[PDB]
Amino acid sequence: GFPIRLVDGENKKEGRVEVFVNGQWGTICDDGWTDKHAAVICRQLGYKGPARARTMAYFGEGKGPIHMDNVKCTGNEKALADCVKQDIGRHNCRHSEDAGVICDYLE
Repeated sequence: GFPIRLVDGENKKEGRVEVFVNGQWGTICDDGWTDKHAAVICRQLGYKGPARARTMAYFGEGKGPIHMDNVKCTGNEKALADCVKQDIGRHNCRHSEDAGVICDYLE
């Protein structure tokens, strides 16, 4: 699987998604990023409750590589690694489109 962390949230249950790939921490593009993706990230982090996506660098932009461009998740996966990659685009993503989550979303 992939190491994952949430950064720049108000608490440890939310923030911009960073993933560790090819020796570096980097971000995930929000193209196609929905609540199903958020469920999977939050599940991998050990949270069990409802999750919600946050798009367009909601918590702030990341820096360094954008590791993944178009992740396809059913929403049921236990880990980001089990989602499937897609060649749906020429990959023009910028850090202004960095994806995020809120885990155990309340109200």
